[PDB]
Order: sequence, then structure tokens, then C-alpha cells
Amino acid sequence: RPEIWIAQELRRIGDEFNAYYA
Amino acid sequence: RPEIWIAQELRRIGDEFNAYY
Amino acid sequence: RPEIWIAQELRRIGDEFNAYYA
Amino acid sequence: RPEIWIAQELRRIGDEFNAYY
Amino acid sequence: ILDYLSTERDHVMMAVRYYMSKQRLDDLYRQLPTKTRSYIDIINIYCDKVSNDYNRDMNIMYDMASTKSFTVYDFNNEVNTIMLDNKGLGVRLATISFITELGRRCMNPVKTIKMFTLLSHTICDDCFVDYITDIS
Amino acid sequence: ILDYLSTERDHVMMAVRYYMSKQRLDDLYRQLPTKTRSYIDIINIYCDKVSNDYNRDMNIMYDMASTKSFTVYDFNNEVNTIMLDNKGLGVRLATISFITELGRRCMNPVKTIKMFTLLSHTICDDCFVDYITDIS
Amino acid sequence: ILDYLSTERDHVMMAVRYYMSKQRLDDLYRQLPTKTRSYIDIINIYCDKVSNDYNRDMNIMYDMASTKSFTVYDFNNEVNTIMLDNKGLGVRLATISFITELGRRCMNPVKTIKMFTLLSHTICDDCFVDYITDIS
Amino acid sequence: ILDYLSTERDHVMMAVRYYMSKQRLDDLYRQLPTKTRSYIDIINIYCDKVSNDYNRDMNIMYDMASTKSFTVYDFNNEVNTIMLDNKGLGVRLATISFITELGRRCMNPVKTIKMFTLLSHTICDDCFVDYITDIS
Ligand SMILES: [Cl-]
Ligand SMILES: [Cl-]
Ligand SMILES: [Cl-]
Ligand SMILES: [Cl-]
Ligand SMILES: [Cl-]
Ligand SMILES: [Cl-]
Repeated sequence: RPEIWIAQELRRIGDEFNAYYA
Repeated sequence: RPEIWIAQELRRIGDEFNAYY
Repeated sequence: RPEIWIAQELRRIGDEFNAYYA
Repeated sequence: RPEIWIAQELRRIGDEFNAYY
Repeated sequence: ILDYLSTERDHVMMAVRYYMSKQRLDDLYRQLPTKTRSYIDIINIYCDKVSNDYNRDMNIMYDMASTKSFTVYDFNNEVNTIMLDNKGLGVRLATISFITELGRRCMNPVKTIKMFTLLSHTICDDCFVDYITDIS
Repeated sequence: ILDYLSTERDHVMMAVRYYMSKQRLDDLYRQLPTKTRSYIDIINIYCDKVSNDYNRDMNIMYDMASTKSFTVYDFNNEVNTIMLDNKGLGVRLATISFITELGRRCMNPVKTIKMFTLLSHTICDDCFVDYITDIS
Repeated sequence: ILDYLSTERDHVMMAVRYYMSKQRLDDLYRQLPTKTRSYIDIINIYCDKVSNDYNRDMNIMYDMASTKSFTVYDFNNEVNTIMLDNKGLGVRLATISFITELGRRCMNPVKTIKMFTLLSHTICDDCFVDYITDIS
Repeated sequence: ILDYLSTERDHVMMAVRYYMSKQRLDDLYRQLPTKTRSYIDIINIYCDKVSNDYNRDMNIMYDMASTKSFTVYDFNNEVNTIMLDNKGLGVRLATISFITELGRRCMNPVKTIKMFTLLSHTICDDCFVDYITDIS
């Protein structure tokens, strides 16, 4: 239950990085 | 490479099992 | 600390077994 | 057998260390 | 197995480990509730059948699982991938049967238990849990 | 045990793990030669009696082992120390029985099998081997 | 950490463990070729920034990981799932940073190295490799 | 080490594991109190000297530690035996240096950490603790 949601925050964080890294 | 193919063969075995059932 | 004393009870128990096993 | 002898050689090395110290 | 039972000590050590392990399993089962005992029974019946029917398949699949480049960790992830796309009962039973076969031929007990523990998480997705509870 | 079996998933997962391990132990036994099976019978007979006779002693010694500062590593070394001076059969049988009891109450299968493996080496010294081989 | 360093023995033991592990890591690095050292520099640069930029996010995500029902096994599988659909560099760097943070707060060195080993396989998919190899 | 760094993936995986491991060690040291840092320093100075002086000895001792019949568990017990009968500082330093050398040449990180953890308990007997605290 917590691991599913953690991995989604990592997905969210990853998106922030990708957009800014561009 | 081998782990990738074994898992694919397990699927095939699985679908085979599901159909005879 | 507890492991030292446990192992001594095993030693004690072992002696009881040996004497009776005879 | 090997573990028994290695540990014995470590003792010898240890005593050697202690004496030169 | 005889390649590891060379000396009297190996035999005796083997004997002690078997006893410790057997006793643990017996006492674990002793503690399990009816529900869990039912699931074990269901898994037993279905996976015994799969392992028997596809015995020849399980054997050659092991032969390539014995190649140097094979790792349990990568295999686990490939299984996780497969289950996500295919929701049939068969592939899950097949995976249990194969891991069980890997276990039978692994003489490193620690490696084996690790494999069992990891893959059990992977195999028991909500889809599998639904099947076993239906068959209950 | 029932604190580990909260959801249906926990139950099914437990069932899968049990099946894998039970199957392994069954197949391991089938492969063992007569000599090893005899040693298993001897350990079964002798440690069952010790475990029963000293059941109260085993329970209260577990309570000491559940202590915060208790570690299998340190216990292994103390056991090793005791056996070097004490060469009787009893202390070796008692240690197996105690370690077996620790296994029964340990829910982590990895830590348990680690404990069995380590302590089996330590317990099966030349003296213990000589004892088991003398019997039958 | 200071709850683990209660006696002088705990301190000295910690010191021995650190020396052994530090020495290993030092010697491992000396053996690595130029290519691997470059990849280490890249991961160092990129994950340090993520770890700093999202430090608050990492802390609160650890609090979720310290939950009773959290398991590395299940988390590994969810990470594997995310990476299959999401092929950006960010989610891979973020996962490393998060796993690194879990390592910093884990006092059991065995469980920690197990976690690193498993998750490294899962994180280093073909997509991630392609990213790291493109840079320098 | 190059025998394991065959593909780009192996390099990248190696890079990620090194980073995770290095970060953990750095942050651990960051948390250690002055006392523990002093002990690490003392161990460093003495064991670096032993490893250097007896470098040739440590190398052939490894060569027989690589034989099939060698097991860490049995070696641990032999070390425990030696320390019980001999209370000099030298043998303890020598044992640390040797285990460290075993670590440098072990590419299985999990096996290594296990070895480090177990032997650290064995080496850090009250006799050793007395020496390090005196040299403090
Ligand atoms: Cl076993
Ligand atoms: Cl292992
Ligand atoms: Cl189990
Ligand atoms: Cl563990
Ligand atoms: Cl550590
Ligand atoms: Cl490593």
C-alpha cells in the first residue's frame, strides 16, 4: 500500500526533473 | 536474456494450462 | 551477556542428560 | 583443515607482531 | 547431493540442518489457521499437476537458469512484468512450479529461502489472491 | 503468527512459501542416502526427548534470547567455547534442541535458515560426529 | 545510531566494521576502469542534486517506508512497474536517491546491501543504461 | 573485476551500487561520535601497518581460503578458539587484516558484509576492546 504510492511520487519527482532538465 | 525468455515460456505454459482447463 | 548464561544452562542440561543416559 | 591452519598462522603472525612491538 | 556428502561430518551436518528445518515447518503448520491450510492444499493440488504435466518443460528451463548470466533478481522482475500484462491463473501456477524446481536443485539453503521469499511476493499479486480465494 | 496473517494476501503468500519449502525438504530427503537418513532418525529420537524433558528449560531460555542485546553471532561463539571444554553428548543435543526452539518462534525465514546453517557447523564438531557415527 | 553505540564493545565493533567496508570500497574503486569511474561521477553529480532539491520529499517518503506494512520486495516490484511505462531519466535518478536515503537510515548492513543489490538491477534497465552511456 | 564488467549494464549497475554504498558509509561516519572516529583511526593505522608488513603472508593465506573446502563459518569458529587461548593484540590485528583482504577479493557484496559482520563480533572480544580503549 505505501510502496505503490511512494513509487508514484518518484514518478512525479521524475517528471519535474525531466521538464527542468530540458 | 535467459531470464527474459524463461518468463515468456512460463506465459505460454500458463496459457496452455488455462485453455485445457 | 544473555548468550554466555544460556550456553551455561545448555552445559548444565547436557550434564543431566549424560548422567541419566549412562 | 585449511581454516584450522590459517588461524594458526595468524597466531604466529600475531606473536611476531607483539615481539617486534 | 552426494557431491556434498563427502565426509561423516557433512552427513551429520546435513542431518542436523534437515531436523532443524523439518521441525520448524511442522511447528509452523501446527500454528496455521484452517484458511491458510486450505490454501496450501489448493496450491499443492494445482502445482503438483502442473509440475507433473510440464515436467519436461521445467527441466530444460532449469538448464538455462543454470547459465552464468542468469540472476534471480532479473528473473523476478521479468516475472513481475509478465503478470502485469497477463492475468490468467496458469502463468502464476507455472511460475510457482518452476521456482519450486529451482529450489529442489539448489543446495545453498540461504540462497533458496531468499528466492522463495522474493518470488512469493511477486507471484502473489491481487490477481492470484483472487483465484485462490475463489477456489477456497 | 496471526499478526503476520492479516490480509488474504498474507495468507496466500504464506501458503506459497510453505509449499515451496516443504517441496524442497521432501525432495532433499528423497535424495539422501541410507546413512544420512539414519543420522536424521538418531537426531530426531534424541533431541525430541531432550526437547520434551527440558521443555520448561527451553521456554525460559528463549525468553532470555528474545532480549535486546542477544545476538546469534555472539551466541554461536559462546556455544563454540562451551563445546571445546565440554565433550559430552548432552550439551550438543541440548544446543540443537534450543536452536530448534528458536527456529519455531522465528517468523523471518531468512534469519532462521542463517541461524540453522551457522550453528550446525558449530555443533557438529569432531566429537559430535564421533557420537552420531557410533550409534548404528 | 547512538542507541547502537551503548558499550565500548559496540563502539570498537562499529569501528572494525567501518574499516573493513571502507577498505573494500577503496580497493574496489582502485580496480575500476575509467569508464566505470565516469559513470560513478555522473550518478554522483545527478543524484546529489536530486537528493538536495527534493530533500524534503525524500524525508517524508522515508516516513512512509518506515511503515509496518512496507517491504523492499514489494517496493522493488512497484519500481519495476513504474519504469516499464515511464522511460524518463528523472524517475530513475529519483529512485536511486530515495534508495540511497533508505540506506543512510538503515543500521542493518546486511539488509541494506541486499536492498542496494536488488534495486540496482531493477533501476538499471536498458533505458537507464542508454541515458548514462550517452553522457560522456 | 573486469571479468564481471562485460556489458554497459554491468558497468552502470556497478556504478549505482558503488554510489549507494559510498553514500551510506559517508553518512554513517558523519553520524559517528568522536570516540568511535578515534577507534577507526587507531584500527586504520595499526592494520594498515600489519597488512603492509605481512602482505606476502596475507596473499598465500587467501590462496588457501579460496579452496573449495573453506567456509567462513568454520573459519570464524577457529578464530574464536585462537583468541580464547591467546590474548595478545597482534593476532587480533592480523585477523582484521586478513578478513579485510578476503573482502577486497570478494565480488559478492552480500557474502562480504556477512563475513565482516560475523567476524567483527568474534574479533572484538573484551581483550581487544581493552587494547583499543587503552590506545585511545
Ligand atoms: Cl536445507
Ligand atoms: Cl548468499
Ligand atoms: Cl518458512
Ligand atoms: Cl537478514
Ligand atoms: Cl556498515
Ligand atoms: Cl559493492
